[PDB]
Amino acid sequence: KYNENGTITDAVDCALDPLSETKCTLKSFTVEKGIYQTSNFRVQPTESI
Amino acid sequence: VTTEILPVSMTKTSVDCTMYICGDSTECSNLLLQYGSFCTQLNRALTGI
Ligand SMILES: *[C@@H]1O[C@H](CO)[C@@H](O)[C@H](O)[C@H]1NC(C)=O
Repeated sequence: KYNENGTITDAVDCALDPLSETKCTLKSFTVEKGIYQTSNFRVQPTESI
Repeated sequence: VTTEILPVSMTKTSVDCTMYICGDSTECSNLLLQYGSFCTQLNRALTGI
């Protein structure tokens, strides 16, 4: 978040927690009441065959 | 007595545009990002429906 003087005054870490994911997805530091789709859960591979 | 049949709703289909185009591919995803919001806008339109 850049303020009027071009100084970064805040930030969202888009992988910190589920609310931060919503803020990042909506490109906003404020999230209104509701349900939002932000990501896709995926199981990762553990072996190489 | 007559019967009048009307549809009310569609199946609530939702498509993950990234998984559809670039499933399990980092190299493809990086190229997909060069198209900006095209992928996000499609997800938004389906959500709206
Ligand atoms: C921009 O700088 C001026 C001082 O020149 C200060 O008074 C003003 O509050 C600053 N704006 C912001 C958004 O911090």
